[PDB]
Amino acid sequence: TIRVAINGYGRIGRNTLRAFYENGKKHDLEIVAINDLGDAKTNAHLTQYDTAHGKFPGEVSVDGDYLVVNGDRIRVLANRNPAELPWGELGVDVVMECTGFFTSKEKASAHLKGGAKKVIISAPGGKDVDATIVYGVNHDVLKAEHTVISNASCTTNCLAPLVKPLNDKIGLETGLMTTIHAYTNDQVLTDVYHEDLRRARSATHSQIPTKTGAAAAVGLVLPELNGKLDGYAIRVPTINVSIVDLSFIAKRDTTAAEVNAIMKEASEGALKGILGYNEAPLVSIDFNHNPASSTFDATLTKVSGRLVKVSSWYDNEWGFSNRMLDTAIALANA
Amino acid sequence: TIRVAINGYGRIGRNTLRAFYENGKKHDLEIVAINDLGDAKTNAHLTQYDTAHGKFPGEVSVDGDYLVVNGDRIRVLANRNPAELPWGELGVDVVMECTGFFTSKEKASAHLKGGAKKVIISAPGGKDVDATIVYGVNHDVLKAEHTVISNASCTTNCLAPLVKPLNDKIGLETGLMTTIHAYTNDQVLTDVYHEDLRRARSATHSQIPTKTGAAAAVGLVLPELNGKLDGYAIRVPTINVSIVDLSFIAKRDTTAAEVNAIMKEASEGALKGILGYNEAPLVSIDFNHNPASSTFDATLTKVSGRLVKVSSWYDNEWGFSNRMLDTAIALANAK
Amino acid sequence: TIRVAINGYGRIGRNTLRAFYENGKKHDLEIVAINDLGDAKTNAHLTQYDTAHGKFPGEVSVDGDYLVVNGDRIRVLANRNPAELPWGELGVDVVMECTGFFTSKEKASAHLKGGAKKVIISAPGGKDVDATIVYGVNHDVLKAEHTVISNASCTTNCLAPLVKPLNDKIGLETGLMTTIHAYTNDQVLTDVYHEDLRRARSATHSQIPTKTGAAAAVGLVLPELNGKLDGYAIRVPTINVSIVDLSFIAKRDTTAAEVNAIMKEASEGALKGILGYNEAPLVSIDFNHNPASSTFDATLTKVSGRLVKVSSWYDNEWGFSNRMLDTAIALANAK
Amino acid sequence: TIRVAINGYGRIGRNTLRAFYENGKKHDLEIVAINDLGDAKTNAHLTQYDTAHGKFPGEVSVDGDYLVVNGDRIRVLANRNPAELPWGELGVDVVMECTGFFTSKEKASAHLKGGAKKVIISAPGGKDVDATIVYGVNHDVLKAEHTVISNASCTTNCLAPLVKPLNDKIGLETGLMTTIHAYTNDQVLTDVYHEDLRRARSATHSQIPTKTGAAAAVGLVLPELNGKLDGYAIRVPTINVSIVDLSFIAKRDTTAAEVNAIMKEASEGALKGILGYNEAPLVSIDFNHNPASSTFDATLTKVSGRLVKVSSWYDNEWGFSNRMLDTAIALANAK
Ligand SMILES: NC(=O)c1ccc[n+]([C@@H]2O[C@H](COP(=O)([O-])OP(=O)(O)OC[C@H]3O[C@@H](n4cnc5c(N)ncnc54)[C@H](O)[C@@H]3O)[C@@H](O)[C@H]2O)c1
Ligand SMILES: NC(=O)c1ccc[n+]([C@@H]2O[C@H](COP(=O)([O-])OP(=O)(O)OC[C@H]3O[C@@H](n4cnc5c(N)ncnc54)[C@H](O)[C@@H]3O)[C@@H](O)[C@H]2O)c1
Ligand SMILES: NC(=O)c1ccc[n+]([C@@H]2O[C@H](COP(=O)([O-])OP(=O)(O)OC[C@H]3O[C@@H](n4cnc5c(N)ncnc54)[C@H](O)[C@@H]3O)[C@@H](O)[C@H]2O)c1
Repeated sequence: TIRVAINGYGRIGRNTLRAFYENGKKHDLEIVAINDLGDAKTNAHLTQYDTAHGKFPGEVSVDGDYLVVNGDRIRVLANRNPAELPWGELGVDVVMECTGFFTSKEKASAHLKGGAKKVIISAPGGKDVDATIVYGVNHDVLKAEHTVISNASCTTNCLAPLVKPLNDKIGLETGLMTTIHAYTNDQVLTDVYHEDLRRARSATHSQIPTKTGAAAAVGLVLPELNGKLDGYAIRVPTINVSIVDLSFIAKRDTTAAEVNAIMKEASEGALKGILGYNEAPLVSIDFNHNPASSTFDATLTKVSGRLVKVSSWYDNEWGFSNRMLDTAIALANA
Repeated sequence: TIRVAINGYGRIGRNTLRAFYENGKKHDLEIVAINDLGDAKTNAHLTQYDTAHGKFPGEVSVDGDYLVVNGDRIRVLANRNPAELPWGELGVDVVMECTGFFTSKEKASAHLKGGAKKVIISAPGGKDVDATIVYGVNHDVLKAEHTVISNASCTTNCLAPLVKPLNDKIGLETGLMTTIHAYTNDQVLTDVYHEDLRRARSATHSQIPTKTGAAAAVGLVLPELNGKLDGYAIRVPTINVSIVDLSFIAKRDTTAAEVNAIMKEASEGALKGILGYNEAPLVSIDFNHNPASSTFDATLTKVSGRLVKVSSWYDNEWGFSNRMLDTAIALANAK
Repeated sequence: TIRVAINGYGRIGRNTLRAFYENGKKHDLEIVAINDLGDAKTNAHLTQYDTAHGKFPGEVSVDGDYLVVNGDRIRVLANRNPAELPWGELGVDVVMECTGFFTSKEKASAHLKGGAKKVIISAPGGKDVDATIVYGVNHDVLKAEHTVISNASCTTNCLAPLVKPLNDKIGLETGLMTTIHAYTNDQVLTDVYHEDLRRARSATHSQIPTKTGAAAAVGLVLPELNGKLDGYAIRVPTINVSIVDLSFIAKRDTTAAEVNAIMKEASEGALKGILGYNEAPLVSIDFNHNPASSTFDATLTKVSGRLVKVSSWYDNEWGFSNRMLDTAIALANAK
Repeated sequence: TIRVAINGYGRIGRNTLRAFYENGKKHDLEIVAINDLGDAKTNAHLTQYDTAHGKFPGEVSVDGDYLVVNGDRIRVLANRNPAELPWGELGVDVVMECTGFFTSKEKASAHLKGGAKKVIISAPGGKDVDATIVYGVNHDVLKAEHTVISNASCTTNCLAPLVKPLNDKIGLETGLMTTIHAYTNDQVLTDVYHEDLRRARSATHSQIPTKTGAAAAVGLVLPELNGKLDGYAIRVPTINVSIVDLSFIAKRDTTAAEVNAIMKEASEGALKGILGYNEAPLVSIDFNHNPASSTFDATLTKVSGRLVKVSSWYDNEWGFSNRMLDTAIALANAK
């Protein structure tokens, strides 16, 4: 049994906890601490009530310094410097770093200085990171000597399972991705200063093109694809749920019907759970609270000669959060 | 001066009228008639005030059975049937069908019976019309013989100019399109009956995949790309402005900087005014009320081997409405 | 046991069905028919998936001209003239009229012509209807003879339970209401023709003021407040859930604590189930899928001298829909 | 001619700068400097483009240590300590203090030490400020000796002109306001930590109640109303524009007709420019970019006995920014 701490009890921080309980505690861990900026009442409140995901099924409360979820008691800290955190005393095996501010191995290591054994960055890591994992694809690579890994991005986790079966059973020369993405909290309501002049613009009124390493990053979860994929994102005005739209050059001739079939039985077999399959006439909100990393949408496949276009829907919060649990385990028992 | 009317006075209707006045009436034209069925107080108010395009910078009022727009008297009508409108009494050279309900050719020639010498449809027409035109790309294929033509879709109007100089100087084996598109009035506010099951879902809260013929219909304006382009739309929660995202296989080797150069040149050349060129870090709302049919975005270009991704922004209402005016001219003045 | 048909299977129609199944079919009725504009395939799809309320918890399938929900077979019709429609064949006890087009005894009686024995309008009716009902407050006025009734509006069902206990224990001279109301399907996505000049404007970008009879109507269900209340609505950019903001002159001195204590007592007693009570720091979306007709928000209470301001949240779809079932059971079993 | 510096170039700063230029530089001042910690290029871009207010109708560019707007060159500084700023070297008569973190006379006086003669806070001030001003209402109170003043808040600037005529000519016992307010950048996109638990909730999907001291603050500028008004805000999903909804007990009997005449008279004389008057059937976005502090809406007035409800629209950004210019002038010229 593994002992976990969450640093950053925000969209990904909390939804990892919510997914831990909504699953039924199958994952052989315990969440023992939780770090954010606010008091325990604040965290208790945001755990019980959510816009995107509704009210939390079970029972939540506070006990002075402790958040209590379905009987389990969880300490609530509010120290912004992770170096001075009591991870040693709590005897934490894995700190989930979900604040967005410590994404390099340099910065994330504060948790090792604090006294935690390992750390999972809820995001793409710095070049210096021990590893970058997309669970269900390359989680094998993990060794006990890995102390500071990355869990990739929500996009990367969606793209990897879409492309692997099509590269294996058809072959891809080159591919270009557009992901159309729900807005996130790094964006703004009405135009204000931001490091990126596009993310400086109102997220609720525009399509905002934005950079993302997701396509290239797949390159180094499936090394055989290294340097063969690029892409970018368009943020649109929705609260949650994204889609990946991949165009690629097939090595040989193919058809829509066949592309779909490869993806179908990929979802029914070796990628089951991770990769979903859809033929129904659904829209983005129908995948809200779907725990798949990637739900491929057969209804949108289009093939024109050697050029193939495929799409997959992903709950960028819920999909990614369920994988944070999976990858926490894998990392602890390497 | 070409004497012009409009039938259907909806978003396309009103914005075509507004387009004309906002330009400075620099089109050799005069809008002499408007044939919605809702009353005149209501249409004046919707001309004056608009959420997406803001307040009309001009004077709007009603004098009985008439509309006054910066001094000019627009005859309001109310006939359901196009065969018996007065048109030819008032010398109507070109009519504009913007309700849609009457899209095909035999229904459309009813305006000719009513007196009109020509007719422009503000939508894709049935496979049986004198032309489908994308102004600045193929409008030169017009003649005096032609009567009931099509001005295409907003999306086809954005795709054609995007693709031409790329096919012409690089060559395009095949392409697939996704247009990320603002919601429109056929959609719904909260899930309720619709003949399409995706469009029956709240427009304000989802990305909604929808079918569009606009990629195939590039064939009809650029014959050399018959069968080479396909695609669809994803409807998103914006009130206006849309982007065409195009992936295509190039016949030869290339770069992003070259694709960009070719497009800049084409924006300063034949398609000047119709096709724009952006290098600035802008978002969709920046292209709201931009009269271009297509503004290519050099910042978004990606080339990976022989696969090329280019994208162009379009105000799905405004650009198209400014082309309708361009088209109505070129229609009349062909032989 | 009473046999019910839903006419108009939209926001209130489907959610009345959904409500009926999510409450474990405790109501002594069976839903035997749905009438709308599409086929069973469309009605089943919209029953199964929803933006505002998420995925239906049970099982929905299709079998020919029958929609099947949790094993119950429900016949799907698509005729937009109630006169026709086989209510006699199906032996319907109560039609729930939820299309928005038959909101008077005269108009809604077309269902009687079609074979049904009694009708509930899902909205304010004319003065001509036999009763206007807010369940929890005046349903005891229902009589065996009454054939066509009105269930009032969402707003009236929220306001009556708010105002009643305060007028009984404190006293109310006059009162004025504003309801900040989610948009509904009678509004538009981008500016376009409508009988109402403000509702002709995008629901997604504006606060839009509109009329409501709810204040006066609280007189009809609580005669002691005849002519004392007035008010209106402001439609805002949200997909569901609304609030009533009532201001009134108290007839004696009171405090915020007393006002809250009174309402807490009423929610716990005679109006239990119809009226909830909140003192948590919540926002509109937290009341989504709350079946109460009115959830008093004690945290928002304001008294200054004799002027009192109180607020109650309501799920305009879910509250009203649960009440439609309750009122059906009261209507048929009356006497 | 007054030399004005802007400390803190967020939305308030930028919008104030734009209103100056968009009004044709009619105000007898010049903007000679801006102090902000962001980099110039970003601040230039955000001056040129805005979602809520659209594209600045002039030219904006950067040239070294200078922001350039319609030919005028504006020195850009980036120092967090205003004691060390060159205001005295620059001859700055009035700093507009727009940062948030200098709302006390004690703190603001750092600008005095830096060389500025006067400071106007774009926000309610601490107890120690020389005055609080709603332009058109109490700017007469400004005196030579005042060096650090408040311009109050956007809501107070809406409410004071609304209630002043009514109190003068009818009389107000007490009053309670709800202000239905656009969201601001102090809120969140999707639920996340905030010091207030309601603002921790998505602004884009809910009605969100929040405290404001803006009703009680009307006592600062209309001492006759001191202690008589209170209220709160409901934040709704719109990017800009808000409405003040005031309920009050009148001291004598009046009519809706009398209330409106009183406001029209006020708008055409004493408060001309600051208070507008609408009888048109308009919605919130039609007031976007309206520079009035308060536009009273005659169509919304209700009276029932001695209870009056009156509503006024305000662009909670543009109104306030225009008034900052007005007040800056009066402050520098005081006595
Ligand atoms: N939201 C998504 O779709 C998504 C998906 C995959 C990965 N991610 C990644 O996860 C990370 C966080 O994303 P998010 O959406 O949860 O952001 P968020 O803003 O919603 O949550 C971040 C939380 O961390 C807290 N925090 C900030 N500084 C802190 C500090 N110094 N110490 C402790 N806590 C601090 C904040 O108060 C907040 O509660 C980012 O790196 C992001 O790229 C996001
Ligand atoms: N809006 C766009 O982005 C755009 C772009 C390209 C093509 N189009 C096409 O243009 C057409 C119109 O679209 P819109 O957005 O303007 O529609 P709209 O719903 O916003 O406006 C249509 C108007 O026509 C009126 N109308 C309906 N039936 C009528 C009838 N029987 N007789 C007279 N008037 C009638 C309505 O009252 C309304 O005022 C559509 O068919 C669409 O496919 C629209
Ligand atoms: N939405 C609310 O919050 C709310 C609350 C209380 C009461 N109501 C009232 O209930 C009624 C329904 O409102 P709604 O929100 O469900 O509207 P809606 O548009 O969602 O529903 C109308 C339904 O009726 C169908 N329809 C239209 N014409 C028909 C015909 N003649 N025959 C059969 N079906 C037809 C439509 O396809 C649709 O499914 C209205 O009178 C409304 O005022 C609405």
